[PDB]
Amino acid sequence: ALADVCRTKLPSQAQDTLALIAKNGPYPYNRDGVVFENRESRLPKKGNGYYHEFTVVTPGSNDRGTRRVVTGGYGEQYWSPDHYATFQEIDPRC
Repeated sequence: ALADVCRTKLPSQAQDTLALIAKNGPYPYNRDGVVFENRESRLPKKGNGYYHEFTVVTPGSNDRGTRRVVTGGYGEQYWSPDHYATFQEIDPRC
């Protein structure tokens, strides 16, 4: 299954990304908001265009890095630190 994480426990930069999503941007990267096709079936299987991805800034890097938020069509939020290898469900109540 997928673990749960409280929004308040995420890194500051992830919380910043959730806030920007809620504001509809403007986003820092051209690939912010592109469809995530869920090709490994790590998230619940849904129809085409259900999920979108957003970058979580990593200072540590010079590139975009590997840290992402994925949103679903009814406002579900997921955290991945490792370019979609691992996901946790984000509990916004939390």
